[PDB]
Amino acid sequence: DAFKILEDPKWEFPRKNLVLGKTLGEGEFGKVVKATAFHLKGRAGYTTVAVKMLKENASPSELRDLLSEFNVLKQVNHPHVIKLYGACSQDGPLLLIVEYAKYGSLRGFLRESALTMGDLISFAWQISQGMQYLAEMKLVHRDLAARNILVAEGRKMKISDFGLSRDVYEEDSYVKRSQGRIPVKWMAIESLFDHIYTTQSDVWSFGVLLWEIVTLGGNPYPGIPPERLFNLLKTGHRMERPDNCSEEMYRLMLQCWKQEPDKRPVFADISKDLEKMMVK
Amino acid sequence: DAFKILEDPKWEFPRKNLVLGKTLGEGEFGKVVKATAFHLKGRAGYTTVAVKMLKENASPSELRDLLSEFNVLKQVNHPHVIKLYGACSQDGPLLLIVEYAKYGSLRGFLRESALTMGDLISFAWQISQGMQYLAEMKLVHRDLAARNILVAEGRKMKISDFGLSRDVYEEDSYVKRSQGRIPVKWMAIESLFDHIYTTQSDVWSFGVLLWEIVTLGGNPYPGIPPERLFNLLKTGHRMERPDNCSEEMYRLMLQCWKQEPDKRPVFADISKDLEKMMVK
Ligand SMILES: Cc1ccc(-c2nn(C(C)(C)C)c3ncnc(N)c23)cc1
Ligand SMILES: Cc1ccc(-c2nn(C(C)(C)C)c3ncnc(N)c23)cc1
Repeated sequence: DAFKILEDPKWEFPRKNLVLGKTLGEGEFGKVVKATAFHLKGRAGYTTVAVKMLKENASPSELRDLLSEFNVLKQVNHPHVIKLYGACSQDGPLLLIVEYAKYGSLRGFLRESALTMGDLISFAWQISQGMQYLAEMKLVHRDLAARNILVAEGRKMKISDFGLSRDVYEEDSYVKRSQGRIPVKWMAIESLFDHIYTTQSDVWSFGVLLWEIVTLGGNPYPGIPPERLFNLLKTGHRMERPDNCSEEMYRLMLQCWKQEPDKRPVFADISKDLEKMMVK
Repeated sequence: DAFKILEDPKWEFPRKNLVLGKTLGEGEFGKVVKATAFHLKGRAGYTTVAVKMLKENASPSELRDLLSEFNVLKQVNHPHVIKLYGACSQDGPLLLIVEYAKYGSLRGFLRESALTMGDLISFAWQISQGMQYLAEMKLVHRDLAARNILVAEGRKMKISDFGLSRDVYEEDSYVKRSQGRIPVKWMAIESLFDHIYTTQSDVWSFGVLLWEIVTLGGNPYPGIPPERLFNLLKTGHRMERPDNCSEEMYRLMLQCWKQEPDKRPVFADISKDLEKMMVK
C-alpha cells in the first residue's frame, strides 16, 4: 500500500533499453539526468530523453509527488506541455521518461542572458496556449512559475512540474491535501486566506510569470517578507512597473492581479492579447 | 493569522546589530548565511554567528518549519545541541541567529575526508549524549541523520534541524500533521506502516547514523528502491556489515534495528556502550 506502483503497460518501458547519463539537476523536485532510449514509442533507433527519479534521501511525500506527476502526464498532450514518453516502474527504481529541454528551466535560461522583447512576448504566448489547453482539460496547475517552465529545442516553452496539480472538480471521495507547498509570492490572494486554487488563480500566477520574463528572471517582490505580502496585497497594492515593459504589457499583469477572480481574464483572452503585441 | 510572528522579547535581537555575510548553503531547509552579531546575549564585542532565513521562493509550510525550529530551540540547551542566540522577527524578514559550525554538516565533513576510528566513536558518542538530553526533555527528533548534524569548532557534534520535531506526548488539542516528510531510508519500521514516531524510533535513525559515520558519509541501502525497502525490512533483513567497523560496533547497529521498539536500547545505554569502545 502507498509504496506499490501499478504497472501501466501502455507506458511501461524496458529498463535495459535506457542508458542513464549525466545529472541535469537535483533538489526539492527529485533527480533529473540526461539519458538515451532505444526503440521508444514505436521503434527506429534511439531518442535523447530525460529521466526523473527519486533522490537517495527521498521521503514518502516525494514519492506521492512523483506518482502525481506520472498520473497527470499520462492525460495531457500539447506542443507547449512537456511530453511523457514512458516509465520504468518494476524491478527497480521508478523512472519517468519524458522529453528533453536542453536549455533547461526558463528562469535559468533568462538569467543566462541575446533576447529581444519579441521573443519574450512569444515565450509568454506559448505558455498562455499551454495553460489554455490545461484549462480546457479541467486542470489546475497551482505551481505556475518560471522555474517550473522548460525551454526545449528551438527555444520553445514546455510547461512542467505537475506534482501539485489538481482537477477543477475533485473526482475522489477522500483526498488528503498537502498544505502550503506553493511559494507565497506566486499564490493568488484567494489562495492566501481561503486556500482556494482555481484556473483564475493560475492566471494570477501567470501575471507573476510575465513579471519574471520581462525582468529576465527577476525575484518578485524583492526583499519584502512573505509575512507582510498578504497584508500588502489585501490593500490593493501590487508590483511596480519593470524597466523593459510596455504600457500594454504591464496592463495585462494588473488584470491578472485583480482582487475578484471573476474580473481576471481567461487564458483564451490572454493568448489573443499577447498575439496582438507580436503583430504591433 | 499564521503569518504574524509573536515577538518574544527574551530572544529578540536588533537588526542593525547584525551584519549578514556570505551564504553557507541553501535548499529544502531554508537559507543559511554567515554573519556577525555585536553585543549579543549580554554585550562585550561581536560574535561570529549563523543566520537562517526563508528563500525568495518560500512556501507557507517552510515558514511553519522555521517557526517550529524557532520554538524548539528556545527550550533545549545542551553542549551537543545547536544553540539559539536570538532572532529578528519584526520590521523585516524572520532571521534565526544560532551558533556557527564552521566544518558544516556532518555528512559533508565525513565526505571531505584524516580521521581515525577513535574520532568516529567520539562523534557517535557526542550525538548519543545530545539525544540522551533530548529524550529526557520529552522530545522526538524524527529527522535524525548525518546531513542534519553540524560539526562545530573543535570538531564537536551539534544536533540541528528541529523543524520536524515533536513532543513525546502531544500537548495540543488540535495538531495538524505533516505526512511523509522523513526520508524513507531513515524511518523506523513502525513509522513506515503505522506512522509512529517515538524516542525508540529515533534510536532506529541513530543506527542508520552510525552506518553513515563508519562509512564516512555513505548512502544507506545503496540502489535499493525505497518502495522495496519496506517489504525488505519487514522480513527481518537489515544492512550488511561495512568495512571500517568492528564486531562490537556492528552489534550496536543491529540492536537499534530490532523489530520490537521495546527490544531496542535507550540512548542512556548507547552512551555507556560507545564510551567503552573509546576505552578499549
Ligand atoms: C517529469 C519531469 C521530468 C524531468 C523534468 C526536468 N527537470 N529538468 C531540470 C530540473 C534539470 C531543469 C530538466 N531539464 C531538461 N529536461 C527535462 N525534462 C527536465 C521535469 C519533469
Ligand atoms: C536553526 C539553524 C540555523 C542554521 C543552521 C545551519 N545550516 N548550515 C548548513 C546547512 C550551511 C550546513 C550551517 N552551517 C554552519 N552553521 C550553522 N548554524 C548552519 C541550522 C539550523
